Amino acid sequence: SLRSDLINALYDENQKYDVCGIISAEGKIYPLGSDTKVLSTIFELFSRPIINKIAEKHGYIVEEPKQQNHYPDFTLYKPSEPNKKIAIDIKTTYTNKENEKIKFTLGGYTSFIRNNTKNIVYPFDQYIAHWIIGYVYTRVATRKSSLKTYNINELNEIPKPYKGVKVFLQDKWVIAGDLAGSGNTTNIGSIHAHYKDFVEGKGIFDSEDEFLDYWRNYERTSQLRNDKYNNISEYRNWIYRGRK
Amino acid sequence: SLRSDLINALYDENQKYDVCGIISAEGKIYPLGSDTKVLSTIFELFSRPIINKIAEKHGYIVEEPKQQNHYPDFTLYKPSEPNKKIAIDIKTTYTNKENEKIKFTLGGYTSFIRNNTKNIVYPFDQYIAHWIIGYVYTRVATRKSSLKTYNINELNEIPKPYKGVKVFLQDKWVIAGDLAGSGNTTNIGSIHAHYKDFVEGKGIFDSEDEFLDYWRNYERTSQLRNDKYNNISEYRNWIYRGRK
DNA sequence: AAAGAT
DNA sequence: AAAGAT
DNA sequence: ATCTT
DNA sequence: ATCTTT
Ligand SMILES: [Lu+3]
Ligand SMILES: [Lu+3]
Ligand SMILES: [Lu+3]
Ligand SMILES: [Lu+3]
Ligand code: NA
Ligand code: NA
Ligand code: NA
Ligand code: NA
Repeated sequence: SLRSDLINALYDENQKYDVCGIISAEGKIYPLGSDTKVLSTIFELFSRPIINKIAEKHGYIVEEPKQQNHYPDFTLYKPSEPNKKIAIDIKTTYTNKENEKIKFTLGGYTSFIRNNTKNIVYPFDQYIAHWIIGYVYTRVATRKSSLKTYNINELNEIPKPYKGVKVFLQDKWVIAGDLAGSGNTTNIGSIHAHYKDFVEGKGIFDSEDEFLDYWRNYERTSQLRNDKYNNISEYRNWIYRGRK
Repeated sequence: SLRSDLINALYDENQKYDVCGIISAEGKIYPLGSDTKVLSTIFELFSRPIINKIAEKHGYIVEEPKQQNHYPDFTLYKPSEPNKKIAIDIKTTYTNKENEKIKFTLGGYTSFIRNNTKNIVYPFDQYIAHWIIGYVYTRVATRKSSLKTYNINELNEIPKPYKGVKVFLQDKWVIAGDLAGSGNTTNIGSIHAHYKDFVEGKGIFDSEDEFLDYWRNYERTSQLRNDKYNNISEYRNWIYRGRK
């Protein structure tokens, strides 16, 4: 399928290619820094041509948002199935050592998920799947050799700001957690877990509907979540009692 | 001076080189997107070797943050005078057409300006200068960006995600405005003006004392602000009333 | 402009 | 974690 | 768009 | 870090 080929292609591109700098038209190379502002951006750009190649092979069109305030990174659809669009967002986080627990911020809980046309490229009800492409890297300290420019003959000498990048493709609902990933920007938190649990989809929600209902009714502050629900056990109790 | 050499060197590097891609150790190149998320990252990496070069010509150590949500991007200081540090932060915005007005977000008003050690690499009182390197790019209307990869001999084929770019170096206070640059993330708004106003330093504040005190005592919302001040004239009136 | 999206 | 930093 | 104690 | 929308 689209999905299985996508993951295989991402997995393979990650294994074979190590991003190492920004190149100019004139050939001068600027090294990367070792923070997530840099790498998230690099990992998205890395993923774009792979996503397009595989979508194209399976007859899907690809659209990126036209404005910067819109989910998702990529909308995939067949002309024949305009109400089965697939949303793909690329998310990145890091570890300080391999096999530590990780978490992602999975986007707002107050935009498209509570209002079908808010901050989203197409109406939310035209997507039948929402996939996360998750990148995890081990952070590496900045050496002095990062502070210089390089030439193309030097490509393999450029120090890389990461070790052991790993990638996964999983449904948003499946890796979603029950605690906010950010406060003042109201983001859904993923599970906090090892990489494999993301791959295998060892999440907390039982269905995509539960995921949606949890995040559609999650209050913004502890203050408010104290008398309603703060986590999944509490939400199940709130549901049991009649949503009160 | 350090300042004058750095601005010359930034003007020159910007004239000479046009970043166009992410390159891998193995020689494959991934194209850039044309939004500010991509470009602000790229412009910061682009400025990094130049900053280090010029700082080294003047005897200044450069440090970047270890923590990822600490200001500033670059900390300069001679080791003999550690209490005379210089903060350099890189900011990016876009225009549609050349020589419309632009504005930047210039960082938090509720962090280190109100608490000497919060979200800052060194305590705020050890810095004697706060410089903004501003990048303004003209957005290139190909929002059907390029969705293939290139080899080192096709560098010339790689679409660039800007129509032009200009750069300035100015003190933060000088270009600071009186209106928040963002809401939930509580940023200082720059002036809303043409690029030459930023280069020429045509601001609104009478002094860096005025700028600091203004942003130190600015309230977070309209309702709160409406009893205090919403702009620089009301701030001056607030000053006349006894800071009340 | 102010507030809340990415 | 929550809340508020970049 | 993600990070921080 | 910055955008777009009230
Ligand atoms: Lu994205
Ligand atoms: Lu920066
Ligand atoms: Lu930075
Ligand atoms: Lu910055
Ligand atoms: Na790799
Ligand atoms: Na949000
Ligand atoms: Na250039
Ligand atoms: Na802030």
